[PDB]
Amino acid sequence: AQVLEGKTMGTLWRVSVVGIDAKRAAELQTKIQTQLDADDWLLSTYKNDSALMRFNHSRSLAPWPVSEAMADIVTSALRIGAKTDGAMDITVGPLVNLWGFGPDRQPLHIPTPAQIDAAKAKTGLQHLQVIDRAGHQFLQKDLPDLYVDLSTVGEGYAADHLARLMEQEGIARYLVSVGGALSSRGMNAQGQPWRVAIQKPQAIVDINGHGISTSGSYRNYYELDGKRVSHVIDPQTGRPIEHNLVSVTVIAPTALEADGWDTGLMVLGTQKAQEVVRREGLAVFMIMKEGEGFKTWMSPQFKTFLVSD
Amino acid sequence: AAQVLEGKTMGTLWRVSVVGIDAKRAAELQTKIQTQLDADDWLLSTYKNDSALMRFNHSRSLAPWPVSEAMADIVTSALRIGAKTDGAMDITVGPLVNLWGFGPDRQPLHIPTPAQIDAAKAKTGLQHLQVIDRAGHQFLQKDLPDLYVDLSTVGEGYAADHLARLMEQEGIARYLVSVGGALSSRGMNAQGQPWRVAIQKPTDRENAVQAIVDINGHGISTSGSYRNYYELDGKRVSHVIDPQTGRPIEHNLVSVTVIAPTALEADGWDTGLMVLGTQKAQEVVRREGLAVFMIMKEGEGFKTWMSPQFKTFLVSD
Ligand SMILES: Cc1cc2nc3c(=O)[nH]c(=O)nc-3n(C[C@H](O)[C@H](O)[C@H](O)COP(=O)(O)OP(=O)(O)OC[C@H]3O[C@@H](n4cnc5c(N)ncnc54)[C@H](O)[C@@H]3O)c2cc1C
Ligand SMILES: Cc1cc2nc3c(=O)[nH]c(=O)nc-3n(C[C@H](O)[C@H](O)[C@H](O)COP(=O)(O)OP(=O)(O)OC[C@H]3O[C@@H](n4cnc5c(N)ncnc54)[C@H](O)[C@@H]3O)c2cc1C
Repeated sequence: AQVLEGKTMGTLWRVSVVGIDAKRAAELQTKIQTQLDADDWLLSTYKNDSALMRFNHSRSLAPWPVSEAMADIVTSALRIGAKTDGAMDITVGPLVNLWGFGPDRQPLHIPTPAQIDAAKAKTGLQHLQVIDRAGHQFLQKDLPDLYVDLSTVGEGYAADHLARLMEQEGIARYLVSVGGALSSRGMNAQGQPWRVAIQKPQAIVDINGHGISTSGSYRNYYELDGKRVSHVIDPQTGRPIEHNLVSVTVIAPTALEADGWDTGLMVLGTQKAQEVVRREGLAVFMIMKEGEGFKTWMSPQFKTFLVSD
Repeated sequence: AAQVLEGKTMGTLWRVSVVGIDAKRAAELQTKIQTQLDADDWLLSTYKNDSALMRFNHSRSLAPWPVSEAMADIVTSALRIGAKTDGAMDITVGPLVNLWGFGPDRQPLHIPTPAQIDAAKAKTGLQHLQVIDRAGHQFLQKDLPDLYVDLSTVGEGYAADHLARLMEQEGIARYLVSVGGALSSRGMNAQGQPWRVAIQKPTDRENAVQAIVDINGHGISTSGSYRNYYELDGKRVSHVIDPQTGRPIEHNLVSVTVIAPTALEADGWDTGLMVLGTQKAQEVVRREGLAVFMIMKEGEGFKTWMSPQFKTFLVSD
């Protein structure tokens, strides 16, 4: 099994494949990096000349020409936005910028309630549109202020796009990983399905043909005996989320959707997250704070992906 | 150990083969497969007036027309294939399909006049249709009231992909699904080997030979029939229309088989390539660069061509 590692999107990517030799794996390293750089140059909020950031810097309310991938990513992210009751909101940009959770200048003082209200007045899923045509795709906003942030959906795409690259290179047996987003196919070098482990206050899943993603870290919470001020923002309040929910793991058809649902479920909190998961029948595992210890919950749909042996 | 299921949908046949479940659950899967295919039929059919597509076609509103997520993505995929085939496969070719009587419509009393053809193809065009995607809502939009969208060459492909999604949904990772000419597969046989899709090659004397491919994780679709050509000693006036001439295609290209990431794309591409013809198709296939197998007529016999990308899918055992 040839393993490859590198850096993309301010984080790490990992690819493992079975079927090719060391020389062919070194050539795959270059092809992977090239594609991930292109995905970075398409979606990054940290690069002013990226395709998204060019759209964000534009004040135009007219249709804004984009690639097929960009249109499909935003479309996918808008749909998750509606299914999470607006919890996962890609227009949360101005709020992200206000608290200084992106590339921009750190706030001199803690944002006032007025500053918070003014910033979320620039947010809204209603304000963004995708227009698909024969040989042309467009993003459209009805508010010049609108600032789109695809951070919670980018790694997921990168992982899924990396899986397709694996396919067109003729490789059927693989594990692809970008950040916390992961996707898998076929058997590893030892004839077993790829081993994705999830930390329990350890469970092993088989997610071949699916995507997995985790938001939050129990491992960090246990070590640091506490939690960062969250970089995940609740669109309803305009403030960082304040929940006892520590970590959320989602198994979905694509890694992009797994990545998107992660944040949405974190925004909703334990009770509302479980309710939407039951209603829409999703594969979700979550860790929450319980006094001085922890409690775990996994949906019936999540249980089906566990490996017994 | 393989459970095999068959039935009818969309005026053609569907086949599903599944490893990993018993007979009692395969029977239950039959019901779930049929229900979903009936729904897909009720979404995409041109032969059913109360279908979602036909409701859009009978509407002359130029404002955004509310459709399902699937409908929006199907059309999005179809328009893109339209552009990448240089307009060859055109989902707005409806009016012309209806004029020649290739759809559900009443058979023409006389052969279409050059003027009738011009008037019909003035109601066609890829630039006349767009898709609008929003949070919680999707829309189709036309700028021409007479526009008629026909998704015949993309429906079976979608149905095959949607069926493959249901297999994953039911926890089945070892399957072969097909609707009409479109097909998709995953995993191993009951004998523990990749699903074997057979593609007919021309016969030399007495030895009938065919190529075997592994298309696991991909979609495959064949347009045209070599066996029918060989037996009948010729082909019928084609139901595939060239949107440029407004006429049935008269090419020596007998059959086209495409392997693509999805069955919908394979379904959409083989019509586009059939419209383009041998030379033009081969040029696109090399530049694109697609996984294609084609059979063309060569006088009394036939010859075959397959792209380098197609050859990678061949099983060498
Ligand atoms: C294309 C791309 C390029 C990147 N480039 C860089 C880089 O150059 N340098 C760098 O340091 N990091 C970069 N990142 C960030 C990268 O994802 C890192 O892995 C990240 O810093 C670590 O993850 P996280 O803990 O911030 O969680 P994340 O997965 O990044 O989630 C937190 C982020 O989600 C967004 N968010 C907050 N609330 C919501 C909401 N309610 N709905 C939707 N989204 C919300 C915010 O932007 C927040 O920063 C990039 C990300 C992408 C997708
Ligand atoms: C959703 C759905 C429902 C159907 N319901 C019925 C039914 O109820 N009864 C029935 O008899 N048949 C029905 N059909 C068709 C059926 O599936 C058969 O497979 C088909 O009639 C036989 O295949 P064919 O030879 O026409 O090839 P096809 O794959 O059907 O391709 C030919 C068809 O494509 C269309 N076409 C022609 N030129 C172009 C062009 N250049 N660009 C794009 N498209 C073009 C035409 O409509 C033509 O009929 C349905 C098809 C679909 C997708």
